[PDB]
Amino acid sequence: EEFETIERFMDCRIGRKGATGATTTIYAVEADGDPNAGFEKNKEPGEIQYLIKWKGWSHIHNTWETEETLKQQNVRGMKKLDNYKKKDQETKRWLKNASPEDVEYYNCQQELTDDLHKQYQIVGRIIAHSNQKSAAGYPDYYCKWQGLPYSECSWEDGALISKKFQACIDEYFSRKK
Amino acid sequence: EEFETIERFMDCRIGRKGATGATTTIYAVEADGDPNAGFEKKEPGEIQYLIKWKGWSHIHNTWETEETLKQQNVRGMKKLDNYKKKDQETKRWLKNASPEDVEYYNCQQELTDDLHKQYQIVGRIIAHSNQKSAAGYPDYYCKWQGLPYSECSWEDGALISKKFQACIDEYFSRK
Amino acid sequence: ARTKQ
Amino acid sequence: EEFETIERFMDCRIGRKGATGATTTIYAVEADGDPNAGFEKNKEPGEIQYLIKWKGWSHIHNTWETEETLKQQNVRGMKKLDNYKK
Repeated sequence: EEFETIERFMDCRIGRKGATGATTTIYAVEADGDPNAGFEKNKEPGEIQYLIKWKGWSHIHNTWETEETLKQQNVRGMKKLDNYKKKDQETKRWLKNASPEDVEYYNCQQELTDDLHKQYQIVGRIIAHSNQKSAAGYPDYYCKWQGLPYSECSWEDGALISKKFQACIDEYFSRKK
Repeated sequence: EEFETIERFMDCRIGRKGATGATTTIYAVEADGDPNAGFEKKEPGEIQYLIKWKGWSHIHNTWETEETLKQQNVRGMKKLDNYKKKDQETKRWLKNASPEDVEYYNCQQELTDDLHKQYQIVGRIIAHSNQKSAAGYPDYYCKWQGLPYSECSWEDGALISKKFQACIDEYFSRK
Repeated sequence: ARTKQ
Repeated sequence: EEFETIERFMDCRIGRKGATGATTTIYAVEADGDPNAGFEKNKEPGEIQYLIKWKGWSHIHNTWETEETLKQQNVRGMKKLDNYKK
């Protein structure tokens, strides 16, 4: 409690300046547009940003951040930024002069894992709901995440889940509430 | 020296007392037998957890008990409490889970567990060091199956060749 | 439940 | 048409205060949602609760209770409580 904690670095990119924070969650983007929309890194120019999996928040809540925003919000786990950068550099140096095949394998694997990670934000199954309900009549939902074991299930705001997973919600009640 | 620290809880089981620690890594098992082999239920049990360590690749996971953990001063104990109530939460739910929910739960845990085993498999060697083992081996930068390049790690030579020699020989193709 | 408001 | 009786203590937990009784049955939870949904100790008022298997009722009727709830309902088998507390 009392400050957020970096749990894992999921990705890295150069995007528009200021396209970080809450407005970068997949649901914020789906509901209000990607603040990094139409960013042709080609004439802009951007800044180094990192996609963060936060401690205690499901992958649906991942946000893009910079070394600066991280520091600004006094997040814990900053040491992980240093390791990530060093590992990243090591990886670059070791792939410096690498056969086309080596580059081939690398790009392939990175896509496999990139896709895998995207599934972590998709509800595979609703498992239960809350007795309490929001003022708007939404109960929270216990979600099973695609690609992750049941130990990663988490309760999620009903309104949020309904905006994209109304099907899972419907099927949940259909198998008899 | 000083201390190891818990990163993730990969699993838990009821296993032979004393069947924890270094001798429980896949390569320890593979080289000297499994301390929990033929555990019976005719013998005293013990709740054990499969730990992923910060700074070590999955190949190095070991089973541990709440006790061996605290008897080593491991960091991250707080996570143990979360995993615990989490586990009981799913055990309670399991007691009344509809048959079709149980089935789904089982198929999904199968996949999950298989994915996890891949992490201990070398998918390709990316580089090696010049320094050689006190006679014999150089270390290898390994790209693990199922995991992104950000998780590549340097591993003791020999320890890798004892199982992924093929991947090592392949690597050798500057020519 | 909490969201990134 | 008298008192209910505890046949066995099945489980124990720290849960949202008030998350006990009838709304705690497996069928109530499945129909109206779990009253203990997303609870977290020290993040809100919690209580020690015990999962109770009732005499004369299959396990689907089991309910979470507090020493206080057991007492004001006048259930028999309170000795079960004492023993469990150790």
